[PDB]
Amino acid sequence: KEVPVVCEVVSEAIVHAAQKLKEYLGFEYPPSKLCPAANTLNEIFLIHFITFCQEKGVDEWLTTTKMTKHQAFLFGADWIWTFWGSDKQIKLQLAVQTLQMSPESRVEESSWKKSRFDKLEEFCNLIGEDCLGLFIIFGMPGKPKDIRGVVLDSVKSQMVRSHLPGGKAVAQFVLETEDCVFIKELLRNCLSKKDGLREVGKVYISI
Amino acid sequence: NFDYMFKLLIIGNSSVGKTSFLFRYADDSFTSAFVSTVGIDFKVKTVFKNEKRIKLQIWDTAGQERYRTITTAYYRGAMGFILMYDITNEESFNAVQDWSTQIKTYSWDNAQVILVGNKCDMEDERVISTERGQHLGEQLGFEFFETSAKDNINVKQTFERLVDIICDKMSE
Ligand SMILES: Nc1nc2c(ncn2[C@@H]2O[C@H](COP(=O)(O)OP(=O)(O)NP(=O)(O)O)[C@@H](O)[C@H]2O)c(=O)[nH]1
Ligand SMILES: [Mg+2]
Repeated sequence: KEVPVVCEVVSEAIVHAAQKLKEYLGFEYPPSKLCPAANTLNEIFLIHFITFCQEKGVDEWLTTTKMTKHQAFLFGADWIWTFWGSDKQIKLQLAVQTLQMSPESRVEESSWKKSRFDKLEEFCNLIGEDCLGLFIIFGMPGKPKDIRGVVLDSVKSQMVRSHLPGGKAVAQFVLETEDCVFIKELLRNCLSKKDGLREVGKVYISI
Repeated sequence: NFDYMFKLLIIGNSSVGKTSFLFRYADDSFTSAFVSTVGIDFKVKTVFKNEKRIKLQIWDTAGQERYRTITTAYYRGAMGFILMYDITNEESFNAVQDWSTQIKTYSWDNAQVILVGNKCDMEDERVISTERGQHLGEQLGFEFFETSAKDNINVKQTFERLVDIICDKMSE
């Protein structure tokens, strides 16, 4: 059971990709355009992550699936990390949505005016108990190069008492929460046995 | 600038060729690199029948059982189904009855269905005969095609027959 090796490698890959991404965060060119595209940031992060994992030889236990445009719209997720056990079964899926904090076009009129937060919630509900929603925030007000993480269930616990819509509630969570947990410990807790779902509590994920 | 919009879903076991089938119909191309579909996806394509402009919203579903709940959640509003098995895979053909009951369960209102046995280019690896497939189609009341997404055999025919029988219904 090689849980520790993949846990360590994936957490270090996340940290490494975040470090590589920090170079591009905060770029603003007033004479033309004041932001890199969200897809561009996602792709830079994913490229560095995937290359790190490939060099560490964990491709048999982790698969990264980048959502298409249609899939990102429908699911509210920008990518998905699938963890495989030695029995070649899926142990855990992380559906990841990225935010900044400083659309469909091929669909006729339906009830798809739902927010990204709620679509991610519905996606994780439909996949099942071993699928976790995760938000990664690229940049904070006053800290453009700060990268932070939040588990969906923690945001749910916060909105129980705070009564805000999901999207704003994530921002208020990363702005009001000072307790944190490092990505490595989270990764361990969700893989040895699927516990992190209703476990993380009132912390953010420090990258 | 369309007269009708038809929602079609491609369903069936993993590896039977569903994504390849859609890719061939919509982009006139084929790839041997098997990449399993996560959840569901869709493409769109415009066709013309009797001067009518029809937008097809073709949904490609995931065959793995882990994605059953999500895929069945997208059956709602379906006007057409392509139920795919792989003529070289006995398991995929045995599962056809279950797929049919799922269509009837999550799409109670009458949606037209085409039964498709894919990979007919693989004659040396055939385990399901053509007559077995058409007899199953007759049993379930479905039209039947044998197809190859790789060699582009009966792909356009499948989709156009689906459009035909959807247009024959609703004409009352
Ligand atoms: N010989 C042959 N191979 C085919 C044909 N269609 C697909 N394949 C091959 O079969 C494999 C699976 O194709 P794919 O379209 O991904 O099947 P799928 O139904 O979408 N799988 P999933 O449900 O997991 O998403 C690929 O290696 C593909 O090249 C065909 O008509 N002939
Ligand atoms: Mg597929």
